[PDB]
Amino acid sequence: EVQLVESGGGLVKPGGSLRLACVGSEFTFSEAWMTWVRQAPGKGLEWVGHMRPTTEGGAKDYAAAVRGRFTIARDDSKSTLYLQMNSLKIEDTGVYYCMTGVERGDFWSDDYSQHYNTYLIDVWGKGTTV
Amino acid sequence: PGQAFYYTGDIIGDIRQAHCNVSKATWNETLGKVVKQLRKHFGNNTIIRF
Amino acid sequence: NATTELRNKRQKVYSLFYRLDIVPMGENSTNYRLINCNTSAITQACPKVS
Amino acid sequence: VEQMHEDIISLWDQSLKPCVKLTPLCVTLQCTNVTNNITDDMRGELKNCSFNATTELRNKRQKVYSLFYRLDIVPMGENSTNYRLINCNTSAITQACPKVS
Amino acid sequence: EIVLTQSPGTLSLSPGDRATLSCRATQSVGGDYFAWYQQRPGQSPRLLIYGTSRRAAGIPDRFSGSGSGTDFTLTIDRLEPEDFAVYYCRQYETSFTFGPGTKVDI
Ligand SMILES: *[C@@H]1O[C@H](CO)[C@@H](O[C@@H]2O[C@H](CO)[C@@H](O[C@@H]3O[C@H](CO[C@H]4O[C@H](CO[C@H]5O[C@H](CO)[C@@H](O)[C@H](O)[C@@H]5O)[C@@H](O)[C@H](O[C@H]5O[C@H](CO)[C@@H](O)[C@H](O)[C@@H]5O)[C@@H]4O)[C@@H](O)[C@H](O[C@H]4O[C@H](CO)[C@@H](O)[C@H](O)[C@@H]4O)[C@@H]3O)[C@H](O)[C@H]2NC(C)=O)[C@H](O)[C@H]1NC(C)=O
Ligand SMILES: *[C@@H]1O[C@H](CO)[C@@H](O[C@@H]2O[C@H](CO)[C@@H](O[C@@H]3O[C@H](CO)[C@@H](O)[C@H](O[C@H]4O[C@H](CO)[C@@H](O)[C@H](O)[C@@H]4O)[C@@H]3O)[C@H](O)[C@H]2NC(C)=O)[C@H](O)[C@H]1NC(C)=O
Ligand SMILES: *[C@@H]1O[C@H](CO)[C@@H](O)[C@H](O)[C@H]1NC(C)=O
Ligand SMILES: *[C@@H]1O[C@H](CO)[C@@H](O)[C@H](O)[C@H]1NC(C)=O
Ligand SMILES: *[C@@H]1O[C@H](CO)[C@@H](O)[C@H](O)[C@H]1NC(C)=O
Ligand SMILES: *[C@@H]1O[C@H](CO)[C@@H](O)[C@H](O)[C@H]1NC(C)=O
Ligand SMILES: *[C@@H]1O[C@H](CO)[C@@H](O)[C@H](O)[C@H]1NC(C)=O
Ligand SMILES: *[C@@H]1O[C@H](CO)[C@@H](O)[C@H](O)[C@H]1NC(C)=O
Ligand SMILES: *[C@@H]1O[C@H](CO)[C@@H](O)[C@H](O)[C@H]1NC(C)=O
Repeated sequence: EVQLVESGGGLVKPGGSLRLACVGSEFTFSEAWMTWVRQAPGKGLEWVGHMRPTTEGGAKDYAAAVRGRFTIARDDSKSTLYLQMNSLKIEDTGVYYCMTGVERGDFWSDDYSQHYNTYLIDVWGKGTTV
Repeated sequence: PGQAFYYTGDIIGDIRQAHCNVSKATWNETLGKVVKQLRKHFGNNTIIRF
Repeated sequence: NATTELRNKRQKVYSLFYRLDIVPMGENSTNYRLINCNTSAITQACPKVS
Repeated sequence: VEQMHEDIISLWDQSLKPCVKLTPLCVTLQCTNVTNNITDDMRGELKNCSFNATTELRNKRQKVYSLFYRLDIVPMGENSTNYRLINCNTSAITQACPKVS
Repeated sequence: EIVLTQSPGTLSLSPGDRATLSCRATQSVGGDYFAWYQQRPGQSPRLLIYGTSRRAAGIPDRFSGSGSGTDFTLTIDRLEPEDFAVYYCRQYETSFTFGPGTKVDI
């Protein structure tokens, strides 16, 4: 069962800070493209930021709304994704979701040709509310 | 890797059966000679059927 | 589906065959296979050799 | 002269007879520029190529990357990042045995 | 900094009918960078279609779609009661944002 579990959400008064984390299981964490998305009550899906697979270089990007306040980090030995949110505002209240993709597939080679049939397992966690 | 396979792609024009021709009379004379010699091992007043 | 120069690629090819060189599988009109596949592997004669 | 020529070639060929034939490597290779400090005379000389190789078990695959000299590879697909080894169209390549000088 | 929009706000269809959900971009998005997700209210969104037309593993065959450039569509062959959810379009090439979402209702 490929899964993501978010934790750490709660509401912190403006000007404070909160750390979220997401633990992956049953997937090579370091090969995953991890993305934070949030949804405030009554709102649609807002991109927060992401970090590319460790094995592909670990590059990051952020939504303009959180640039300079939020930090994304990973620790592969714990299969954990982190989000450090500094200088919190009321508008940061909402559900923070951890979402990634896992491509698994059945490889089968002969002596004249090889093939790899892949399938994408969309895995989202349940979300933690800030 | 450098290995080519050859095949018939298509046929131009009508499709007909391959065949061989011999002269009818030449073939009949040839058998007559064979029959004549077979009768030296078989009897004279006999029948040879092909 | 023919193999090609690279192992992770395939190509779709069609060709004409004589009926005598192929044998139906499971009485399925659509599916046929080469006669030698159950027996020993086939080798193509070199086009450069008469 | 002719005997020396033929015998050297013959011995050369015999020495490769028991060595691994690298047929598993004829796959498409995705190649990018090398992440290092390259002098002007070496720019474009090396490429960093990744590919999907077979392994000890035929139902398993591994991701491999290596550095190649540009002279050993040729572009393909749409003249972009998809390259292949030069030998793949002409013939299969044999690896020289590392124990043989 | 490409923005996606969606239409209709709400799509009203009986169960068993065919859904058509639109998404439009301000700038072109390569097909391999466009996707749709289904959010049953109260639940995490679920990927239906990725790469414009490719179905995610575990997703029913009634879900399909197509598109290119700035014009993409998600469709459902026959709506089931469980499909009266909010569908969102998401780009992930240069811009990782989502459209506003379209509710499917009766
Ligand atoms: C060696 O092997 C590897 C592994 O097999 C192989 O790499 C794969 O190659 C295939 C073929 O090119 C790629 O498959 C294509 O995927 C296209 C769509 O994928 C895009 O979207 C994916 C989904 O992401 C969304 O959803 C998730 C979960 O909800 C979310 O997190 C995302 O934000 C997003 O919303 C995405 O995963 C994917 O790749 C991204 O992520 C991976 C890490 O997971 C990262 O490594 C990538 O750089 C990238 O960031 C991508 O964004 C799909 O449209 C496409 O379909 C076309 O091609 C097929 C077949 O050719 C046609 O039939 C079809 O009509 C389309 O033309 C195809 O399915 C696959 O993504 C690669 N996987 C990886 C790991 O990158 C190498 O190429 C092999 N190398 C050699 C040299 O042979
Ligand atoms: C040839 O190509 C291969 C890929 O096919 C390439 O290998 C990759 O190199 C990158 C570095 O460019 C490696 O990524 C790092 O891995 C270390 C762990 O060993 C991490 O600590 C690094 O993370 C830090 O930096 C990130 C920002 O870049 C931060 O976000 C992060 O928090 C850390 O501070 C980073 O993840 C990658 O693991 C390898 N991949 C593989 C499979 O080996 C190789 O270097 C290329 N060679 C040449 C000569 O071009
Ligand atoms: C065979 O062809 C030759 C010419 O090449 C011709 O003279 C001869 O009559 C033909 N024989 C028959 C049986 O058609
Ligand atoms: C073949 O030989 C027989 C001998 O009885 C003769 O009757 C017949 O006409 C001959 N046919 C031809 C084509 O010469
Ligand atoms: C058979 O016929 C030949 C003439 O064709 C004759 O010479 C021979 O004696 C005959 N043989 C017998 C047993 O009658
Ligand atoms: C190959 O298949 C044919 C058709 O079923 C059969 O007659 C023949 O005996 C088989 N040969 C071998 C070596 O199995
Ligand atoms: C490569 O050159 C840059 C200067 O352009 C230098 O800062 C860097 O340290 C050099 N790389 C290494 C490995 O020394
Ligand atoms: C990659 O190397 C080639 C030389 O082969 C050069 O022309 C090109 O500009 C380089 N690209 C990048 C992004 O460095
Ligand atoms: C292999 O491909 C190259 C082009 O990259 C071509 O010049 C060469 O003649 C080809 N060799 C064979 C045996 O087809």
